Amino acid sequence: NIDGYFKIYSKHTPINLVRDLPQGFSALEPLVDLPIGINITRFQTLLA
Amino acid sequence: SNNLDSKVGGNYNYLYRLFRKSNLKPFERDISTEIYQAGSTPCNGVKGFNCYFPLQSYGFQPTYGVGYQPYRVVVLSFELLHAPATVCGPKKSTNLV
Amino acid sequence: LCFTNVYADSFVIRGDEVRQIAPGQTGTIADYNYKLPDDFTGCVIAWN
Amino acid sequence: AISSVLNDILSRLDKVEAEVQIDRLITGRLQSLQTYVTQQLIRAAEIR
Amino acid sequence: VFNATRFASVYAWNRKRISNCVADYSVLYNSASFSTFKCYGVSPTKLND
Amino acid sequence: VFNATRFASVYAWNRKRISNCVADYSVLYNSASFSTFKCYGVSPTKLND
Ligand SMILES: *[C@@H]1O[C@H](CO)[C@@H](O)[C@H](O)[C@H]1NC(C)=O
Ligand SMILES: *[C@@H]1O[C@H](CO)[C@@H](O)[C@H](O)[C@H]1NC(C)=O
Repeated sequence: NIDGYFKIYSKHTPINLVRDLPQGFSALEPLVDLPIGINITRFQTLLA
Repeated sequence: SNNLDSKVGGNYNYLYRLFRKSNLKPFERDISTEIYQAGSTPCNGVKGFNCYFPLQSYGFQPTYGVGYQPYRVVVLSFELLHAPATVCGPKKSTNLV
Repeated sequence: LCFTNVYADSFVIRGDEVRQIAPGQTGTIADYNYKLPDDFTGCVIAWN
Repeated sequence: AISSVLNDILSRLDKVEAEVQIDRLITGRLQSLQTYVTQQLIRAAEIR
Repeated sequence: VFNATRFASVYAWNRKRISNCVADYSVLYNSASFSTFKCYGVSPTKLND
Repeated sequence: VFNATRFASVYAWNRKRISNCVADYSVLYNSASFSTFKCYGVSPTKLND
């Protein structure tokens, strides 16, 4: 969140790893930017 | 905007803020009415000695002098020449070569 | 001081537009109307 | 100045609000040449 | 933005977002109704360009 | 000034000058003795600094 603009960047890559976070390199592309103007102090996810 | 907004009793519906823990950041909004503690004392409830309501109004009346009178303001803020443009002035495009 | 060639230019306007007389401006007085040269040397005298 | 890009000064400001910026760029840039040309002369002595 | 019947209070200053449209700023700049029109990173004349 | 034994009639209001001294408001704005203190061109909080 910058000055009211919340911004999302993302990546999806294939992998083949059993347990930890895959060591290596790649970059996230900017996906979307939204003018939301809200305060964000804290966050949570959404399972299904 | 005196002839638009002013009333001979005072248009008391306009509030400003008199107090704040700190100087707010550029383009920050602060919706609050929690009592300002001017004394060293903590101060609960709606009012208290040296405990000030953090807002006060303007009394806007046409019978005041210039400078007192209500002004409307718009601040047009924009960012430029660095990203995909979504607003333009009335210049027509030409062909491209 | 002394002056080479001195010209008084006289007219009447709405007082709101006195600011248009400043040396490089663009309201209709300064536009289609009385335009100053950008390096204008001189004085503007105005009264109600 | 408001930018490093001379055309992004010129295509945003008029002929005189720009000067107050453009003169800064002319000043700093010219000092950047005077510094380079001084180093190149002092260097030219080492090579000479 | 300029004729809307009630404005907000400053402590709760309204923000409106503008996008995907054409902007004739000569409308704002020409009207005598405005006392002050001071621009802090563009000349007022350049807004239409 | 605040603690004077007698105060003036407003038709003949006293106008006293103050100088050569330090303006400590701590026993003043922070003090119970007044049902109004309003400042009009400073924050009362700033009167020390
Ligand atoms: C938003 O408010 C929360 C909760 O009061 C606070 O922790 C956080 O610092 C605030 N951030 C901003 C920038 O307002
Ligand atoms: C007035 O002076 C007395 C001491 O003489 C002090 O106790 C009191 O707090 C003072 N009151 C004010 C309003 O300054």
